[PDB]
Amino acid sequence: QKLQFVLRFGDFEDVISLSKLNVNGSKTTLYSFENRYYLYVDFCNMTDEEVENQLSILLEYATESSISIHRLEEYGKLIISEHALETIKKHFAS
Amino acid sequence: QKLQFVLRFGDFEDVISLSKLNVNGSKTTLYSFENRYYLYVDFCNMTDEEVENQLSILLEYATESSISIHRLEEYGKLIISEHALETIKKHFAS
Amino acid sequence: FGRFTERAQKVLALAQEEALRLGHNNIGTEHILLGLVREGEGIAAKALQALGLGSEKIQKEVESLIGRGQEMSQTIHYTPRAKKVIELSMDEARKLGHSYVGTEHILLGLIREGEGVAARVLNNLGVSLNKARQQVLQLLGSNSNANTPTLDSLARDLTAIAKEDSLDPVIGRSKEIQRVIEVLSRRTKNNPVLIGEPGVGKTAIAEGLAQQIINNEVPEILRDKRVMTLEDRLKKVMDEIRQAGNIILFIDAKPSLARGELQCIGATTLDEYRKYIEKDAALERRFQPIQVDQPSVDESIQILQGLRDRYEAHHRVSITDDAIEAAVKLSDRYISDRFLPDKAIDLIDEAGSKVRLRSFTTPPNLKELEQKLDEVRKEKDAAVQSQEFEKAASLRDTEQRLREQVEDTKKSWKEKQGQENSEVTVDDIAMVVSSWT
Amino acid sequence: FGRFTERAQKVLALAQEEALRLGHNNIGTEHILLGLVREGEGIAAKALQALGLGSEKIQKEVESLIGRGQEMSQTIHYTPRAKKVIELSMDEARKLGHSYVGTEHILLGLIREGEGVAARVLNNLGVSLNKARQQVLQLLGSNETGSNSNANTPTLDSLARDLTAIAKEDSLDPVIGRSKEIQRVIEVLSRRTKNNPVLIGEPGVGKTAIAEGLAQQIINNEVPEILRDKRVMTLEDRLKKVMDEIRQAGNIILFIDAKPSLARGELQCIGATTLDEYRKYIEKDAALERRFQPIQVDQPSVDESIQILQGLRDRYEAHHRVSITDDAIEAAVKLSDRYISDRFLPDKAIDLIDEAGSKVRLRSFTTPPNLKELEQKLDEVRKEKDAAVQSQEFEKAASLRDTEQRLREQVEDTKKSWKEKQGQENSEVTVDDIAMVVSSWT
Repeated sequence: QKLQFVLRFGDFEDVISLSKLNVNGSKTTLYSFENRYYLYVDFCNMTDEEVENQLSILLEYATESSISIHRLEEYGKLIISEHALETIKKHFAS
Repeated sequence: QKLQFVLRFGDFEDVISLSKLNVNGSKTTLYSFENRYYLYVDFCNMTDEEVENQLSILLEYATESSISIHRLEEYGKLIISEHALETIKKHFAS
Repeated sequence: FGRFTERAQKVLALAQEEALRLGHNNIGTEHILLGLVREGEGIAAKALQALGLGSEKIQKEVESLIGRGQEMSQTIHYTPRAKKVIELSMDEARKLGHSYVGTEHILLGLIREGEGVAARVLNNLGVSLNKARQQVLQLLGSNSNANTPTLDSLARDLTAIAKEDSLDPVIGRSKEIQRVIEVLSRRTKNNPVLIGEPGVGKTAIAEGLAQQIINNEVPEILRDKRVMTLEDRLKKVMDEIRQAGNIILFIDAKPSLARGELQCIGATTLDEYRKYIEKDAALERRFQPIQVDQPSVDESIQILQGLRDRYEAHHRVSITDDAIEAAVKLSDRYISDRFLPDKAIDLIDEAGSKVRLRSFTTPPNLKELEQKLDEVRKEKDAAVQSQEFEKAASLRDTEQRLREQVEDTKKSWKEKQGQENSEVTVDDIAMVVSSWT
Repeated sequence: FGRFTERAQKVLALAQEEALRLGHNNIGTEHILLGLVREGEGIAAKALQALGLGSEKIQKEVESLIGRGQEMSQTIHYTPRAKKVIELSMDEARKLGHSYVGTEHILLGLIREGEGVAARVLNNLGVSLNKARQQVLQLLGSNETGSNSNANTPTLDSLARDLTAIAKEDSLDPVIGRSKEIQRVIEVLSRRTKNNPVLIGEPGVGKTAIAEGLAQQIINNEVPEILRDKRVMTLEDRLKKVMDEIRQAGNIILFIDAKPSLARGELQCIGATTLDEYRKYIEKDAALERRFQPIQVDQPSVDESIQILQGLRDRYEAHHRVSITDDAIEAAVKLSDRYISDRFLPDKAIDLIDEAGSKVRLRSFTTPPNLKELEQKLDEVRKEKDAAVQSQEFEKAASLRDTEQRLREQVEDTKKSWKEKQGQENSEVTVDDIAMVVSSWT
């Protein structure tokens, strides 16, 4: 089962919101593309049950884009690497 | 595997360009027909790998015509025999 | 995002109660779910009690996936997911004729948009998604010889249909009705053709016979007789009749012909009928006419009040009586190129919206803040992709000051519902007309 | 041969970097291939890393088939093959909605024209041609640009341009009004009697414009809670199929200009049909005079016209000369209301504009001075050169070819001297252009 996903938020504030929680053993990176912001999640080693779980939360705040992840790595716009959630929580939660 | 081919060049200068290289163990003869120039290549003894190879290069400069080679030998227009490449290199590369 | 039951509204605000009781900052689908099982009395609440999902079992899974608790509570808002979930319950009720959303529909609406935290609470509490939509369902529900064929829809049975006590008034055209019956007895010019300027009244005359045969005074053999209404199903059903004949047909718009039985009441215009008898002469024979005088002015009035209740559907009427008096009288002499019952009704409608319309209009010189606001967000975006966070977060803390700003003059526009919500009197009616004359 | 990504353009020039690094004189498909794997970061670059094809493995096969190295480098050009390979990547991207070419497409474009040196490197590196087009593919995909909701499927499918949608991402023009016109629609639409509206006027006033009006206002947001949460849309074997897949979804309003299962379902319309054509439908009657119901579309106030133009001015910059000039627009419009005089006051205008909205981009492209004659000359030459070359007459061509390009560069130099006919006219506009258009209409 796959352990890396790419999600699209409609408006940026949706991302801040997500940030205000716990990323947890979750490397994550954030792109800007077609004016909408995509976010790329990478779970290292988790039980499938544990991931289908976690991913649930994420999509309270996003949807999952059919977007080829390498389209971003090439033709996107990087904004924050590896610790993408973590950084937004810094500059935005209060 | 066959060891003799007939290629058509769109414009003559395409042939000059091909000339500026190495023919190599390659007898070659050049016809004029339907305003386009056909070129007839004849490898004496080469490994199949060695010929599929060489022929690659040629088709950077031509395409391979479905043309019955004897149609040329009869109804074509001879321009240079046997050492067709070799001769154009003389009168044209500088 | 509209109006639901108390039970809905309470359950929703109740999500917020739970928003904070754990300290989170956005209320997602997980809180809407706590909301439902925690008002413990909604159909939604009831269902969960079925699957084996008390508040106890649930909140334990949820805290086991989020927990405290930034008391931030900086005036919170929804998850985009849950905003979808709300948009959905509205539809999970269109899909049920339920004129208003409530505890169930919201539970319905959650399953539908299964991607989210609620959904996982349950696929975790060993409760697949469909076993759940079921439980809600099993707590809501519904509301004859040749009729078999006929009884498509095509073409609904005026008679038994209004035998079920289920019928209203109905105001006539009381002597319009009875002339439908001198004809619908004869043996001469037998089948009556209903000519009058279109409408309304017209459909109401046949809803008459219906009312008359049933309760009950009528004569020259006419009891247990239905009045029925409205190509690859054509003369098909029509044979269930050449084999049993308790039936008048009510037409709207053709003649597959008096090949025998076929009792029908004619929907046609002053002239449209002359588009039958000229080619002749089933007309001067079978079919035979009668006119719809425009219903009595006073009768006209007490016709609306009956459907007053039913347009209350747009918010203002019922009432005012003083409001209808208008509609009707204006029409009879002041243009004055229709029929005295149809016109009035139309007028209401102009206003039967034109008021919820004027109700949801736009605030003062408060346009230019929108324009300001716009570029700030914009200015915000550009910098975040440049990052430049602070140099923007500035700009977010700043866009948002303007947000709650404009609201308190748009939510300050339920200050504008009052100045017309359910206000009704001629005031609104006649200005309508300044145009039509 | 156009414009691609950096990644593209870099990979391409990078072929040349390789052109010379080995001393060859024409950059063939083999160098474009080196170009791709050596910029090591393009999607193209990435793919090759998959098949097991680093720069190491490749260049070894290639040098094992060409090697040094006439440093000639006499200002080199392409192989005709590779020039084909480039023409191709442009098409291998038309075929993907990719508005611009890039590293992948060029790799795509190579496989397609498999006859050539690259292709053999791989059929030599035990990498059949299709295993390769695959690898690139499995690194691109769909979009899902639309966010949603179930029933929309059968529907949003057909057909037929979801106006609420185009009004969601705000990717929608103003448009002016006929602002009091948009309102009269919502009465006729908030009812129960005359449920469905129908606009009649010359056709003309781009009636269709008023409709985009709802999209915007039903969204944000001035409209009865009686209509929030709905959708505007437009437009044979696909019969009752999708229409069944809609009555089963009440949140829908529709647009026509031309059927009637009327009133049946929540099947709710907005109609655009001629002054008279409607005469020819309530004439049908009387579900007509009933359900559907009309409002008069105005030939916009003349000034209003002007504003519509500008709003889509910035959008007719497509044909190369606008924005501007205002002073010119006013004419497009103004002359039409009073001078001929056979349409609606907003279609007329834009038509004048478009008559001119290529016309001048054209006076740009005309043939140079009577130097139509040069080319005429240069012809007779090739022949002598050519036909002579068939006779040979060799050095009788050498100077003959040379006599030729003497000509050619002279030609192209005065053929591109008409970039001046561009700086004179291109991006012009003023009035005089129009008034021409006008007099050439009477």
